[PDB]
Amino acid sequence: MKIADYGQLGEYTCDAKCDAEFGEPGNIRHLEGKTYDYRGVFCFNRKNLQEA
Amino acid sequence: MIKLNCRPLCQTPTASRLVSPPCFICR
Amino acid sequence: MVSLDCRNTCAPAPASRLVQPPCFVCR
Amino acid sequence: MNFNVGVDFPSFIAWDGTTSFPVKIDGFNQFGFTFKVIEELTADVPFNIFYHEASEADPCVPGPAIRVPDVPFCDGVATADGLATVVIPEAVAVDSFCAGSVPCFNGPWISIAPVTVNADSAKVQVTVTMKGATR
Amino acid sequence: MNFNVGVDFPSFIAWDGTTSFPVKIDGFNQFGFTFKVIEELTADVPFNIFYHEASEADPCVPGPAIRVPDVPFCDGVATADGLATVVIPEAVAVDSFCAGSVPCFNGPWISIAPVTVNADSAKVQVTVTMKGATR
Amino acid sequence: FEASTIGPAFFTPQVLALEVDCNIECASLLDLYGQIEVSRSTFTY
Amino acid sequence: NYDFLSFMIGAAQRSHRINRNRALMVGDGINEPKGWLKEDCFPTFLTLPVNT
Repeated sequence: MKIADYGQLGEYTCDAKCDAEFGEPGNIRHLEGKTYDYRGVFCFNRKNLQEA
Repeated sequence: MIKLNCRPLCQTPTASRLVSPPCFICR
Repeated sequence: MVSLDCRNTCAPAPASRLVQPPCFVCR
Repeated sequence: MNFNVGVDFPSFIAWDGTTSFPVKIDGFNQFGFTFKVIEELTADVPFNIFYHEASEADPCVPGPAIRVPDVPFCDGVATADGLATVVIPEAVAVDSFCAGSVPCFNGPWISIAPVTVNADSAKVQVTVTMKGATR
Repeated sequence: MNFNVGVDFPSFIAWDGTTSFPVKIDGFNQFGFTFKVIEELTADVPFNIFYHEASEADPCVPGPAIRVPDVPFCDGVATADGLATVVIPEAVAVDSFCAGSVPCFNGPWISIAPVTVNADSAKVQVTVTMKGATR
Repeated sequence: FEASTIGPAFFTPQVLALEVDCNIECASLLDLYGQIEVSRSTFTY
Repeated sequence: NYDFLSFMIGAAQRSHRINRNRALMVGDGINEPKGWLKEDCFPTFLTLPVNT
């Protein structure tokens, strides 16, 4: 997950009043990835490989 | 040669009639 | 009422905004 | 590894820049639009969202267009006329796309068309995507 | 509930019926095609699948078209000349769609166009769907 | 935050156990015929 | 599948910290703590000019 943006919530308000006001929302998004492979081959001769 | 996968959007299988044996005509 | 979501761009910057550095301070 | 995503998330054209196409969403249980811009815009372009219903003459052909109603959320206020609309802003770059979807289903057919057909409308493309199927 | 799928699975137009549009697959990690008919065909219509490289004079513009090569599957055989191709059969009804994708990525841009521009090819619509992004 | 604004990736559906299946295997005549068993590739009568 | 309530709690706390930091430095005393740079009580020095 990637947090694209935080919102803006709340503000300094006078203590004499009893209500509060809405802010605005943020944005959170979704990401993915994949994997790659490395490949190869090699060969040998048994007699030379064993007698060396 | 990509092998496609196919299926229809509609759900109206054609209404097939049923035909019953005729009344007793004879030879 | 609908809220649209839009990406900044398909590429991070198709023409990268390479910018000159701040000019050097006076002697 | 690459997948056959079209099997699960099919895509259908909705507005090719000159014509609209009704899109049948009955078989699926979610959907959403996608807007793309092919040229620099000259002014804001608003869009209208409609929905159709099965015709009496044929139960597999859409009827006339009925304009989608609004649905206010828990925050914010209803639209001036209570009908859905979409506005593509002036700042959209040619190399970007937008996304948006309706909160409610309504009929089994949907459509989208610009308020006014002008040279600015021809610079936009709209497509619809589907979620998992039910049949 | 409606999920606004266009955020996660954007879809783009590829062959509206009279023109081909390059689609940038670089920013995403999977994709697939989707075919739909709008009027009855008269003969099988074949399609060619290309890929484009970055333009030399400008890195942000696609280059020339290059045909996609074929990769034989684990148990099958290659095509007549080793190039990927697609054919839409005659039996396809108007109320149906076809999906398929290539096994390998190659270049960053992709494209598709019919072999011929006769009246039959104008009756088909093609679009590309993308899977989760990576940026 | 609500659906129709956030993407589908944030919701994981329930996984049921039933597996629909509509195909059939027609009844066979095999048990009417005469039954023989041979342990070799050729037989005589 | 994500904890939106916790995300909003964190966002609100972050906004409170960011606003508090701006206050105590520039806020006025009517509804926010008065900041030192706005009060302007520290003795000040004034850089010398140059005849260019």
